[PDB]
Parts: sequence; structure tokens; C-alpha cells
Amino acid sequence: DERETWSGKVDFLLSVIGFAVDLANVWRFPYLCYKNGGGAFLVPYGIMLAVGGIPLFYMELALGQHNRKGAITCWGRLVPLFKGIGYAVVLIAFYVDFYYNVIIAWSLRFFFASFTNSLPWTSCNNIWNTPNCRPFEGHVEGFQSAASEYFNRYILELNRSEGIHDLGAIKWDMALCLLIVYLICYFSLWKGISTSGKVVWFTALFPYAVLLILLIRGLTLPGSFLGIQYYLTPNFSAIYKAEVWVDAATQVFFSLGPGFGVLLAYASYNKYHNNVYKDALLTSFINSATSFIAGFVIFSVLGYMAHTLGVRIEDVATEGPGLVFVVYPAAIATMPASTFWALIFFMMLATLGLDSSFGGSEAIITALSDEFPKIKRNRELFVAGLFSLYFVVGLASCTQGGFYFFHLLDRYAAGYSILVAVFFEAIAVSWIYGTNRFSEDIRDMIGFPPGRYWQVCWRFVAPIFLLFITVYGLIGYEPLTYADYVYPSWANALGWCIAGSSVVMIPAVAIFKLLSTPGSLRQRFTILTTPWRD
Amino acid sequence: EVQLVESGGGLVKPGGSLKLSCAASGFTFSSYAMSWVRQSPEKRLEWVAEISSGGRYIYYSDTVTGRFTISRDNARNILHLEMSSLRSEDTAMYYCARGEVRQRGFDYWGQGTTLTVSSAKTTAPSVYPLAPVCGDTTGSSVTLGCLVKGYFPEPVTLTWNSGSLSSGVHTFPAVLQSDLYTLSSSVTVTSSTWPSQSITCNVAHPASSTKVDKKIEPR
Amino acid sequence: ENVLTQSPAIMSTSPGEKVTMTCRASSSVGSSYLHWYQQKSGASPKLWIYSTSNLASGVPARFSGSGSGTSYSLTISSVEAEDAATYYCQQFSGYPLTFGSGTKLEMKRADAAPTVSIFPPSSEQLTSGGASVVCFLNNFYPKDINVKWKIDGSERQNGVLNSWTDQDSKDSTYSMSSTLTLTKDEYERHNSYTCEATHKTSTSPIVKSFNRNE
Ligand SMILES: CC(C)CCC[C@@H](C)[C@H]1CC[C@H]2[C@@H]3CC=C4C[C@@H](O)CC[C@]4(C)[C@H]3CC[C@]12C
Ligand SMILES: CC(C)CCC[C@@H](C)[C@H]1CC[C@H]2[C@@H]3CC=C4C[C@@H](O)CC[C@]4(C)[C@H]3CC[C@]12C
Ligand SMILES: OC[C@H]1O[C@H](O[C@H]2[C@H](O)[C@@H](O)[C@H](O)O[C@@H]2CO)[C@H](O)[C@@H](O)[C@@H]1O
Ligand SMILES: NCCc1ccc(Cl)c(Cl)c1
Ligand SMILES: [Cl-]
Ligand code: NA
Ligand code: NA
Repeated sequence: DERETWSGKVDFLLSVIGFAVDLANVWRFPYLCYKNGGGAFLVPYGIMLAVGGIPLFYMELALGQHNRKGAITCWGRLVPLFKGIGYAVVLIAFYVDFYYNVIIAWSLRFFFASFTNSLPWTSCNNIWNTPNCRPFEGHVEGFQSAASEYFNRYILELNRSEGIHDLGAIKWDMALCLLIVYLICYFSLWKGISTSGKVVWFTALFPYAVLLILLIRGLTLPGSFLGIQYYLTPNFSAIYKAEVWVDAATQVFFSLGPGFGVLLAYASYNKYHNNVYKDALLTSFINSATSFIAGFVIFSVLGYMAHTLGVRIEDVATEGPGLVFVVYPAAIATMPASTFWALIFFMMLATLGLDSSFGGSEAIITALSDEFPKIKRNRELFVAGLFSLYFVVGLASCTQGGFYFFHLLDRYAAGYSILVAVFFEAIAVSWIYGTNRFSEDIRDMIGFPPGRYWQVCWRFVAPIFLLFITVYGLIGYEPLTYADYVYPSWANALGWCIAGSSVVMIPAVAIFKLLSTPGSLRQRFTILTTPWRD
Repeated sequence: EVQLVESGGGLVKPGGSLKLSCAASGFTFSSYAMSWVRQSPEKRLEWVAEISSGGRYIYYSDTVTGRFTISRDNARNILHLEMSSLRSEDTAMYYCARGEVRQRGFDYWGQGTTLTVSSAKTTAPSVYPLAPVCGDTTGSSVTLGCLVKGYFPEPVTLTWNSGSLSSGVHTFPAVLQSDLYTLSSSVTVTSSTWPSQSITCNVAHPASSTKVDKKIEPR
Repeated sequence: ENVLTQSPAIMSTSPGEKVTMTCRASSSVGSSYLHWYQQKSGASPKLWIYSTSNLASGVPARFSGSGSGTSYSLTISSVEAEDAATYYCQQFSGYPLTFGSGTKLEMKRADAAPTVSIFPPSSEQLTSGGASVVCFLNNFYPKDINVKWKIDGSERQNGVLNSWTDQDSKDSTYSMSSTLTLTKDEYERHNSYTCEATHKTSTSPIVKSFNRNE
């Protein structure tokens, strides 16, 4: 019957904005624009966002609020045959929390390393340096910048590792930072959305404060317009390319994050008659708007480097951790009052991750709380166990070969693996459960049914624009490599298991509960195609 | 275009049961939520029940709840309201009203069907001609009348010369007095028209199987 | 339930003047969930204004809605005789769905005196044992009119059925039927019957009588 709701409505929005807005809104989207032709990239981006991303973002939020249950229980009550999806979805979210939280730890490490008069990554004369160290980014892989060597040879001590087979010693400064991360995550998700929804007031909003400050500091610097030019310049030649629409898609999907069961879990605490259609639209926009804004934040500073610091643009324009932990701090160090810009930046990165991590965790806790009554009342004790598992196993990310472990999970934990989950999320709703039955559900809530636009998107466009991008990513697949290091053939297979162990739950739990229920022939499917009420 | 036709309805003993149907046409019926709105003889609009597009969401006013059952046939495009243990306060005109969107209200209404719940027995009307008084001294125009008295239940169809002359005709609504309705209708015509031409009062009361034409003479 | 009250109950207006009717809710209604309906005499209700300011299809621009919270209003900038009807507001915010008490908008016109016609009991009724005297007061304004029955110059009160037509569409007037009902005995026991109608238009009541001898 009655489950707790959001202490306030803003708590929900900030939770969803917070979860959606993450480090990829910073270190991925702006890179994609620069790579894919600038404001021209917004067209496949916008399209994929409009037809693929927002409808599935909207779909998840609607489902959560309507069925009032976590990821697992929701799909059990929706399409009992496909209940495996809820397992896949949660288990995916389980894998990402292993992987994602260490990024926050890096941010906190850089933060704790930012209390000083002179930032350690400015020069090449430190002990961790190599004779090949140059002041800023370059071309030849053999010669790293000062920030690259600080990150790799000091913070990570990745130089001390020969691959994922050798993790080496554990960094106890990093293990400390990772612990601090899981401490913050615990006491946010401790008592549930009572505290959680209040905590995201900081973690979701704070980056916008820092973004603005860096936006102004960024645009107030020489050569800032040049960076914006590299960022937004409309080369439409990339639209014709296949992998650009693939990039525009996977980003849109990963940025909004349906299929992690986060939107499901977060919405399950909404009041039934709340208008979730305006929430999904409001959140979709703000998330993408933040990516657009951060684009200026990154590239205004990226342009400043190609002007005053005498570096080539393709070297400093980077995705992933490389951008925020190496390239951007390298710039900060040069400009006046650097220590301030550093402290807020790394705190931004942490607060970009946390609320995103809150969601992933909540997706798991809520899903498990609704499934097993031995969870919900015990929640204080459960999240302790979960994060203890996260920490202990996560110590592998704090090793000297920690990045190699991170980078592996980065690719295989979620991935196109989330796309097949979301693809099965769309097919189950639109076809098995049905759109006419789903539109009717939303009508009862918000007062009006979704336009035919959303329905076609859920029924036709999104599955199509999912299926074919997840296929074109398999043909464009190549073995995992970081820098000069090539992961062994067995490391690839381990990642596939990680990517597989989730997705296989969809056919496995299907087959299992298909053999489990009494019946025969056709109508065995009726039992598993009839929803919770029917 | 969109047509909603309510059917059924009539006299029912109190405590009795009756089922109303609505024929929907000109739109996809399965795509819209339907509701029953009834209007009492006091012309007060009361929402009775709402059924969703798939029939999976049902709401009732606390008045009819548990007595009334609203159902839906999307195959044959028919909306139903099943009534039981009917009470005299359930007497009203029941409207078939479509709207899917709460924010758009009810965008289409039917002609409505009439439910009368009473213990009062069906009785045929006595139709009397109303002839003006003797030696009336006037004049330019003469007024004639038709008294339909002591009938139940409504309606009655009162026309003049099979509906040929609708002008100058006032047909007064019925008034219920001790389980009996009494209707009257006046028609004014020029004294050249009457009685040099036949003026007949056509009264139809289908409930009692009464079709009666009464011509008015100045006897 | 959420009860919506409308005022005025009845409203009279000359064509072209502005009218405003109000709709008050006991509980707050979302501005998006409040609607207005127009119901003409003897006709089904029609969706008129939805989501508080938005006119429905076919609805002339002369209509406008406004308001929020517990207070809403419908306003006709320039009224036409075409606009005479009863207007109901409604709320979809919650269940049970409720309709306002309604506002009857009638057309104001020049005062007209009723044409009174008194009809003696038919010979067909007299043999049935009953006798009823019918009085017709037709085409008058305003609606308020008062009939008084006199048998042999003494006022008789009980046993009278009064009926009023809805405001007429052509001349915007009203009509009334008053039926005094007796049996064949009480009727034949007397001779002179008087139907008198006291109306605004005259200081003196308009009188129409007949006698059983005539
Ligand atoms: C922030 C900038 C850079 C990019 C933002 C683009 C987003 C917010 C815009 C671009 C195109 C827009 C879509 C255009 C088409 C529709 C159909 C409509 O029935 C629902 C909204 C929807 C789905 C829009 C949602 C918002 C949208 C996706
Ligand atoms: C950094 C610069 C460029 C833009 C700053 C963005 C800020 C001002 C925007 C982005 C997200 C927005 C918030 C997200 C949504 C809500 C919920 C709503 O119920 C109250 C307003 C509130 C809390 C918004 C306030 C303004 C907001 C914080
Ligand atoms: O940022 C450089 C300054 O702090 C460093 O100290 C490290 C310390 O070595 C490590 O054990 C701890 O966990 O983190 C701090 C912060 O980086 C240098 O040792 C100092 O000399 C520098 O001023
Ligand atoms: N960026 C939204 C996708 C996302 C990000 C982080 C996590 Cl931990 C999860 Cl589960 C999902
Ligand atoms: Cl994005
Ligand atoms: Na994002
Ligand atoms: Na976040």
C-alpha cells in the first residue's frame, strides 16, 4: 500500500537532475561536438535526444511513478516473463557503482591535493617526473605533459603497473578518498529519500554554481572565443557519417540514463497524480542544457591553452578522465588565483558524480527493498553491507593498476549492454504490455494521454534507433586498449561476462519463470503477459 | 462526426435494476475515457461514473457507488452503466459524455436518456380540448388550448395538426402532482383561421400506448 | 467532495451588455482542471470553456474565462440572444468530479403584458366526473407573474397547477398555464369563474371570466 514519498517535489527533480547530470555532461558531450562538427552535431544529438532519448527517459519516469515499485518489482508486475529486465537493469547499476565512484575519489584526491600555494602538476621537476615531461599536452605519446605525469605517475602510479594482471600495491591515499566517497554516499542514502532528497540539493545545484564561475573565468580569458569556435563550428560533413549518429545516440542515452532503474526507483516515490510529463521534459532539457553550458566552460579554457600556452587543439581536446584530471587542471595552474579555480573544479567533479552515484545505488536499494521485506526495514544495515562490498572490491581501483581495472569496467560494466536492456524495456511496454494500455496508465496519473508522437517513439522509433545503434557498435567493436597498453584476450572475456551477466537475466529469468508457472501451450504466456492487476 | 446515443431508461420500481447503453460513433472509442453525467429534474448536473479508455480505471460518485456499475465494450463501441437497487433520487437524465483529457473536460455529450424511478403506476393521459367561452366579443386573434391531464411517466408528444402549425404555440412543461403529470398547450391563431379550419391536438404518450388526436370545436 | 457554487443563480441581460458569472470551489482547483459548459433549454450540455481561459470549437470570441484557485469567472463581452442558456462550471482536479450549481442567463427585453385566456371545463371531462378550469397567460416580461382564482368572486387557493415555459427564443417572453381543478360537482355547484393575473405591467390585475349559464 503506502510507501514514503519525497519530502518535497524539488527533492525529486534535483535527484533526477543530479543523477542525469554527471561527468559525461562535461568530459564527453563537449568533446563530441568538437569531434563531430560542432553545432552541426546538435542535429543528430537533438534528433536522438528527441526521438530516442527523451521518450525513453519519459517512459522510465512514468513507469516508476505509476507502478510505485523498484526496478525489479516493477517489471515483475508489468510483464512477469520479462521480470529478468529488472534484474539486468539493477545488476548493471550494480556494476557501474564499482566503476563510477572511483572517479569521485580521484576528484577528492585532487581536491585534497589542491590545498597549497603552488599546484603540484605545474612543473616537470618533481620526483614522479620523467625526462620526457613537457609543460603541456602534445602529440608523441612518449612525452607526457606535467599534468599527465602527475596524474599517471603520482596519483595513479599507473607507471608502476604493467597491465590488469599486475595491480601492484594499494594506494592508501586513494583508498582513503574512496572511503570518504562511500561515507558520503552512505549517509545520503542512509535513511532513504528523506535525507537523500535533501542531500541532492547540494550535489545537484553546486556544479551549476561552479559552472557559472568557470564560465565567466573561462570567457574572460584570452583566446576563449577560439575555443568556443572549435566547440560550436558547424561542419555538417560528419552528419553523413554512421558513427556520429552512433555517438549522438549513445551519449544521449547514457546522459539521460534510462535502463539503470534509477528513473524507475526515483519516480516510484512520486505521488501518483503528479505530472511526470513536465518533470521528464524539464529534466531532459536541464541535463542537455548543462552539457551545452559546460561545453563553453571546457572549451573557453581549452582555447586559452591554444593561444597563450602554445599547444595544439587536438591534444587538449579530450574525453574521459583525461580531460578533467589532466588537461583542464593544466590550464587552471597558469591563470591567476589558480588555487581557487582548482578547489571548486574538483569539488564540482565530485558533486557531479555523487548524485549520479546516489541514483545508481538507490536504483538497487529501492529495487531490492520492494522485492524483499527483509531489506526495507533493515535499510540502514543493508546500504552498509552494499557499500562495504563496494569499498572492499573497489580497493582494486585504488591499486597502482587501478586505472586498468577502472577502464575495463568503464567499457564493459554498462555499455551497449544498457541499450539492449532499454531496448527490452521499450519492446515490453509498447508491444507486450502495449501502448494503449500504457497511455491509459499515464492518463490516470497526469490527466491526459501521451501524444501519438511519444507512442510512435516508444513503439517504433526508439527500438529501431536503439537496435541499429547497438548493432553498429558491435561491428565497430575492437579489443580494449588504454594508451599503448593492450588488454589481454582474457580480460576482454571477463568484461563480456560482466556485460553479459546482467543482460542474460532477461532470457534466464524468463525461461526460469516460464518453466516455473503451472500450465501448458499458449496460455502459459497469458499468465506471464498479464500484468499485476489482470 | 462524433455521435453519442444513449439508449434504455424508463420507469423502474424503486429497488429495481436497469442498464443504460451509449452508442459511440465517429471516433475511436477505445481511445477515449467515457463518463456518465446525470441531470436531475432540478437540472443539477452530477457526475456519476468514469471509465477509462481500456476500462481499467473506474471512478464513482459516492452517491451511486456500489449500486452502479459502468462497463465498456470497445469491440462494438458501446458504453454501459448497470444500475441496481435504484432509488427515487436516481431519477434523472443520464448523459453519455466523452472526454479523455481531464484538462479538456467533456468535449462531447449525447442526447441523453431518461430514467424515472418511481413506485407510481403507468397511467394514460386524459386529453381534453380547450374551447374559448361563448360569445367572446373578440377578435383579431383567438387562443385555443389542449389539456393533457393525469399521466405518468413523461414524456408526451403534443403537436398541432400533426405538427403543421408550430407558430404561436406554447406547450407548457408537465408538472407532477401526487404521482400524476399534467401538461397543457396553448396555440393562438387569427379568428379567420378558426373555426373555419380544423385545429386538432395530437397527443402521443407511448408509455401507455396512447396516440390521440383531439379536434377542438366551439360547442 | 469538492462543491462548486455559481452566482447568480439567474441573470437577465439585454443584448450587447457584458455579463460576468462566478464559480466558487470549496477546495482549490487547478487552473488547468476547471471547465465551463453551456446548456440551452431542452438540449444537451456543450463544452464551452476548458482549462479556464480556452474557448472550445465553434465558441465565439465574445466569451472569455479567467481566475484561479477557488475563484473562477465566465464573461461574455457582448451578449446576444443566441447566448441565452444555463452555464455550468466543472472541476476535473479530483474525484468525485463535480459540476457547479449553474448560472441561468436569460435575455432582458421590454415589458409586455400577458394575454389572458380562460377556458371552461370541457364536456368530456365533466362526464368523467372531474372539472378543471384552465388559464393561459402568454408572452409577457418579466417572468414573475401571479395568478389568482376566484369562483363566484371569492378567492380559491388550493388545487391549482401552475406551469411556466422557459424563456421563449423568438420574442424573449414568458408564458404561464394555471389549472384550477375541481370535480363535476363543485364546478356545477357554481356558475361564475374568474382568472385574474397580477403582473408588473399593470396596477390593476388583468381579469378574464366566464359563466356556466353562457
Ligand atoms: C540545450 C540544447 C543545446 C539542445 C536541447 C535540445 C532539446 C531540449 C530539444 C530539441 C528538439 C526538441 C524536441 C522536438 C520535438 C518534440 C515533440 C513534442 O511533441 C515533445 C517535445 C519534443 C520531443 C522536443 C523535446 C525537446 C527537444 C529534444
Ligand atoms: C550555470 C549557469 C549557466 C546556469 C545555472 C542553472 C541554474 C540557475 C538552474 C539549472 C537547474 C535549475 C533548477 C532545477 C529545477 C528546479 C525545480 C523547481 O521546482 C524550482 C527551481 C529549480 C530548483 C531550478 C532553479 C534554477 C536552476 C538551478
Ligand atoms: O599537493 C601537493 C602537496 O601535498 C602533498 O602531500 C600529499 C601526501 O604526500 C599524501 O600522503 C596525502 O594523502 O595527500 C597529500 C596531498 O596531496 C605533498 O606531500 C606536499 O609536499 C605538497 O605541498
Ligand atoms: N550519467 C547517468 C548514467 C549513470 C551515471 C552514474 C551511475 Cl552510478 C549510473 Cl548507475 C548511471
Ligand atoms: Cl549530454
Ligand atoms: Na548527463
Ligand atoms: Na550526479
